[PDB]
Order: sequence, then structure tokens, then C-alpha cells
Amino acid sequence: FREVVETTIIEGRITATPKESPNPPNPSGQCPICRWNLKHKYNYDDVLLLSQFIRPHGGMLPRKITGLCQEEHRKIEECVKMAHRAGLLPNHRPRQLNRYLTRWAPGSVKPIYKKGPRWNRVRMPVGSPLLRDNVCYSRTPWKLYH
Amino acid sequence: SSFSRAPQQWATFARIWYLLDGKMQPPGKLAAMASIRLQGLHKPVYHALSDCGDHVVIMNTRHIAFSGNKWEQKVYSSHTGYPGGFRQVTAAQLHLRDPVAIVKLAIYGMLPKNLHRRTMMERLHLFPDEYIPEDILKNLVEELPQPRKIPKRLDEYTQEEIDAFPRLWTPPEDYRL
Amino acid sequence: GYVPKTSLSSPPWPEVVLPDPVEETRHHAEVVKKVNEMIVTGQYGRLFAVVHFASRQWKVTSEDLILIGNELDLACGERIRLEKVLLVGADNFTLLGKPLLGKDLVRVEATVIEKTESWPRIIMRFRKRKNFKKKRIVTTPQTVLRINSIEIAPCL
Amino acid sequence: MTGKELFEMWKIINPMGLLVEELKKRNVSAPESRLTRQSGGTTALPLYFVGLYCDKKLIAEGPGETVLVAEEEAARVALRKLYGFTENRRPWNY
Amino acid sequence: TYSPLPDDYNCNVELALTSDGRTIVCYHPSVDIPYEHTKPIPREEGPMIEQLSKMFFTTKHRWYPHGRYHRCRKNLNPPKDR
RNA sequence: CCUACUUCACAAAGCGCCUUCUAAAUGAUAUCAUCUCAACUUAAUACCCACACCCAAGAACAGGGUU
Ligand SMILES: [Zn+2]
Repeated sequence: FREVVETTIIEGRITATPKESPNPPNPSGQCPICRWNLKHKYNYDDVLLLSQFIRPHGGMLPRKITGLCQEEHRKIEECVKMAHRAGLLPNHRPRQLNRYLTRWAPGSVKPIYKKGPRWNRVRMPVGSPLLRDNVCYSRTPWKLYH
Repeated sequence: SSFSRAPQQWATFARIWYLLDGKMQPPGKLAAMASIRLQGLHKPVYHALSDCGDHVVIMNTRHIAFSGNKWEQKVYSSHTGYPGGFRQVTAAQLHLRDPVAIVKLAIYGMLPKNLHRRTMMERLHLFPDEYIPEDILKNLVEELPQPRKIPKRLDEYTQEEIDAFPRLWTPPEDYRL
Repeated sequence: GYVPKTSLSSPPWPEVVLPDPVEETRHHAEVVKKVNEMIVTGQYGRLFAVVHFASRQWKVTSEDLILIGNELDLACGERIRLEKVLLVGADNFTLLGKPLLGKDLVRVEATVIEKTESWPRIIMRFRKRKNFKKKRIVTTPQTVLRINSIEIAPCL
Repeated sequence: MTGKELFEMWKIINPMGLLVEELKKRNVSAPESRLTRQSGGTTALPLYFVGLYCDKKLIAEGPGETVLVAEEEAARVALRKLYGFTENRRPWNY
Repeated sequence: TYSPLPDDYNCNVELALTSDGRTIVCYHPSVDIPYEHTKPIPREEGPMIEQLSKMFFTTKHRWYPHGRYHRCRKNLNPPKDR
């Protein structure tokens, strides 16, 4: 990566470029997810995968730089949102209720004062439906609404 | 076997204090374990009339963890019987009032809706912190495993755990971050 | 076909590796030989059999009582060998059949003590507004068996 | 005597002393009573299992509402085990 | 090294088939508590009902009495067994 | 609540008096921007609590006082 060193002087210094591991097990895949057999096999828990696509101040990287699938870019974008809120990315700050699997922004959701009748009940969203097609090792699928 | 009648009978129906750490746990998934041990449904000697419930000590119930936006959406509604006395309060506000009441209401809803329910609630001991009284610490027998596996964060991965995971993609040599 | 270790890479259950059938059939031969030595040298104490007498399974030791809901058409005092024993346990071993045990292995005896009737047992039907009210009183026959002995034999 | 325990028939006081004397007759050391399991120690309904070890191998262990009760009862379990009069003994052959 | 359950706490379970494959022999002697796993032996109506409630961890209701109709329905010579 | 006034007069009253406490910045997806169902940062006390006779206590019971 390159940095913008300044003090009045402003210069740009290419510093310490990484590289991807030499042997993708699925070469001639397209996305770096697709190349490494990870099309449905990651969640918000595993932050070693999420952290590689994140700006050091917590934001996402654009799809052109990462070269992701469109699908997997929305999935990682969502999982990174769901992992900032569970406090799994503490060092991606710019400078207390425990959550996990939060689809919406916590300061934006009106409380359910009238949960409906049994045939029209307002449910609470848990997790994201972008992560439907993950490998469920249970028989029941993910309940996305509690 | 080969006990006398009275100490065998004492041994079988004796009740056991369980500890249950509720840090980073969901309250309903604590409430299920707690409810089973409060009714005595984890004993093969169980019967409804035989009164064989246990004690459940749940600690760290300030440190519960709702899944999804249940902190901001889930509503606890009560009514003082007076007119205009209907009080709906979200899970966050009620957790700032009393850091026991979410786990307490969860368990209290799980238990069978009968008259044994409040004797069962007087067997459950909720504490919001690491601090448990000494008279209760001298009763505990087994600590139950937490039902949710707390996912570790990026600070808590060791170096070899980070190194074992591959870098997936080559960044461009000139990109700013 | 490598997947890096994520949450959902592997299944969450730990893999078990079942032992190979050569050393496992040899190991079974060792165990059956041990238990057969316990049956030969009389190491066991008292037994309990699960016996499929009549239509149901009775868990049974020696010196006890079973109340059966039909007349067996035997005289009081007659001894009986209960076939269809399907579990036999001691303190340190059990033996369970697929689904029944060998007749040469286990022998369960039982005498008939008494042949009673049940207490009178009401059968009432009633539908409202229809004048529908029947009443019957039924007593089923019953016999009591006293399990005398569970003898076990070294035939493994 | 079917369904009756030994010390429902042969009543004794002080089973611990009796167990001590019997273990002297087999030329075994005096047993250490040694608290194996417990629950509800600070309540009106405790449960104890006192064990009785001889050269750090237990011979019997019994429950009780107090520690003394459980120790006496473990002494009784050991005495049933020395005399063959256990709950699991071979039944009477008639 | 396979164990179908952690043979640690109740009995050491050792399953077997016979050569005919007709009976399953289970062998299961008891697991004694180790000596190392042991500790040495250590050496008015309102307030009375609250005191009993708090003592036996029950509610207050079973300490109030009951009337004669319920005291006389009770079977004082109930059937015993075993 | 009764000092006055008024109905009245060992007192009760009112017409009389007293008291009444979502919005910013920053900022990614989408290198600009962008309020962000993106992340980060920022904006209940009071009250109450131990015979008999008279009573400002009172339907009875209860309560207060009886030095
Ligand atoms: Zn792809």
C-alpha cells in the first residue's frame, strides 16, 4: 500500500506491499472468495477473512480493488457491519449492551409496541438474509426472524 | 446401593446447586437450561408432584447478549392497574433499571404455568456481576457449560492463528487505504 | 479442495474415528471371554431380567411379583419357564439379545400364586341433551406370578 | 428376611467402632473418613457422601444430611460389604 | 483409543458382540472415586413464615394451615410398599 | 388550613387564606460527497418506618393521650 506523508511538504510513499498466498486451491475462479473455496463457508464470526477487505478505519474497500464477486461484496459488506456491532473489530476505530447478529443499525429501529396477532406477528430480524445459502450443518435452517 | 432406607431416599431427592455464567450469552438460551434444572426435568427420577427441582445460580446477568436488534425492538409491557397506567419499556431501558429482570422474565416465562412456578422462582438466584455471596458459593456443585460459544475478536487471535489463515487477495501496489 | 479454517469450513461436530474391525473383533473376543469367566466362576450377585411376558416388558428380579391382566389357565402353584427374556443384567455386566436371548443362556422361572379378578371397573357413557347414558361394570381376570429364579449359564 | 436390610434385623449402636474392630481382624489399617461429594453445605437440606478409605482405596461411601450421619452410614455400608450382606447379594436359593 | 462415551464417571463401559453376533455383551464395573479427588472431613406467624420460606427456599403459602375439612380427608394410614 | 373576613362560634366550613418541583461533526460501500436500517465520537426525590377515662382518632374495630 501507499501512504501520504506530510508535514509544508506532501509526498506519497509506497510502503510494505503484501501479496496473496501462492496456491489458490481453485485457480480459474473469479473472486478471491471463489478462488479459495469459500463461496458459502464464512460468517461474521471469522474475522481473519473479514479483516482483509476492511479499511484500517473500519470501512469497506471498493469492489474494483478487491476484485470480489458482486454477491460476495454485499455479503462481506454485511458481515463487516454485523461484526463491528458485535465488537469483533476493536482496532478499526478512527481514533454498553452486548450484541451479535444485528442486521440493522442499533440507533435506527423503533421498538415493537404492538406485536401482531398470531397470524400477523411482527418478528424481530436476526442475522442477514444475504447469508441464507451458507452451509447449515443442522437440519433446520437458520431462523432469520425471532 | 446397600444404603439404609432413609439416606438412600435423602440421596436421591437431594437438590443440587448449579452455577451458570451468563456472560455474552443470550437470555433465552440461559433460560432454557435454568428452566430445566428448576423443574427437575434433568433427573430421571422426575415427577411433577415429587418436587425435585434444583437451584440455579446465574452470575453476570448484566453481561447478557441479545441477538439482532432485540435490545432496541423487544418490548416489556406491564400495567399498574390504574387507568392510563400501561407501561411499555424496551429491553435496553429495562436492562438499565435492573440487570436481572431480562433473564428473570425469560425463565419465568419458560416455567410451567402453574402453582409450582413461584416456588421454582425462589430456587433461582440471579446476580448481575462476578460477585456471588459466600453462603451461596459454598453450596455450588457443578458449573454448567455456556450454551453460546463466544466468538473471539481480532485482538484474541494468536499470531500463529493469524499466520495460518492465508492472505486471499493481492492489493494493488499503489492504493491508498 | 482446500478450505481455510473458518467457522463454517468444517462441520462443528468433532470427527470420530471408529476402530478397525480386526483389532475390534479381537477385542470383543477378549471381553466375551472375560464375562464368560464371570459367569463360570459365579462372580455375579443377583440378576435382573427384562422379560417379554404376555404383551409387555417386565423388569424383574428374583423373589418378586407380577400382576397379569388375563387368566393363564394354569393351576395355582405351577412353575413356568418364562421364555422371551431380552435383557439380563448383573452388577458388573449385562447381556442383551437381538432381540431375544438364547434359551440355553438364561432361564427365568415363575410360579402362579393367585388367580383373582380385578376391582370392579366402571364404564359410563353420557352425551348431553340426547338422553344418552349407559353404564357397565367390568372386572377383568388376573393372575399373580412370583419370579423364583433367574439362572444364567456360560454359553457365550 | 426378604427385603430387610441387615441392620434392620441386627440393630447396633456405634457401627464405626465395629468397622474399626473388624478391619483390625482382617489386619487392615484404620480407615480414613474422607468427604467425597457434597451439596447445599450452608442450607437446611445438605447432602454429603462420606467415603472411607483404607490405604487410599475406598471400602464404602454413604450419604447423609450431616457429615456425622453420612460417616456412620458409610461405616454401615462397609459392614454390609465385609459380611456379604449387601443389597446385591446372591438371593436365597429355594 | 475409541470410547463411545467418556468412561470416566459412572462405570467403564466395554461393549462386545459374540461370535454368533446374536448377543451384545456389556461389561461395566464401577468407577471408584479416587483418594486425590476428596476433601478431608472438616472438624409471630408472619415473621415465622417468612423465616421458614427463606430457610427452605419455598413460598409462604405452604406454611399457613388448612381447615378441618382438609385435615380429616387425609389418609393417616396410607399404603406402604418396599 | 382557620389568623382575620363570612356562614358561625370549645368546632365544622367558603365566598377566605396557604402551597404546588432525536441533533451534530467525522466518514466508507461508491477514495468527491453522504445525518450512518455503515462502523466510531458527542449530546426520583420526598412521605411512611419502635382495665377504665379523655381525645383535635373514630360507624364498630382500630389509633393518640392519661406524669
Ligand atoms: Zn465467486
